[PDB]
Amino acid sequence: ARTKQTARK
Amino acid sequence: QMHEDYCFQCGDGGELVMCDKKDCPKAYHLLCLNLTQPPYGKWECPWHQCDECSSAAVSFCEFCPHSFCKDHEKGALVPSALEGRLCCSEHDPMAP
Ligand SMILES: [Zn+2]
Ligand SMILES: [Zn+2]
Ligand SMILES: [Zn+2]
Ligand SMILES: [Zn+2]
Repeated sequence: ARTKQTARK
Repeated sequence: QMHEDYCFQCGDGGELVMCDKKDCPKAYHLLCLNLTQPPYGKWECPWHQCDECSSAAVSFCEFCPHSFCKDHEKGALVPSALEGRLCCSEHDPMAP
């Protein structure tokens, strides 16, 4: 499975 | 393929693993799946498995990964105040 990194509220 | 930028389980961003099911936009923290590393290869997220039995889900909570097969859908989801989006028992239908 693919992952990504997004901003954490 | 489109995916959300927040975890479907807890609502926050961060390191997210993405569902491989066709057209599923859901993404999750590994922690929130009770996993310690990403699944290897093609992976379908928990939204596609019934909460109550081993069967595939066909009816979906729109606010968390709870979902239900044909035999378990009745009474497990209600239309919410948010455009009638269906919610499971874990959300206030008036403020999901
Ligand atoms: Zn999470
Ligand atoms: Zn999915
Ligand atoms: Zn079921
Ligand atoms: Zn739910």
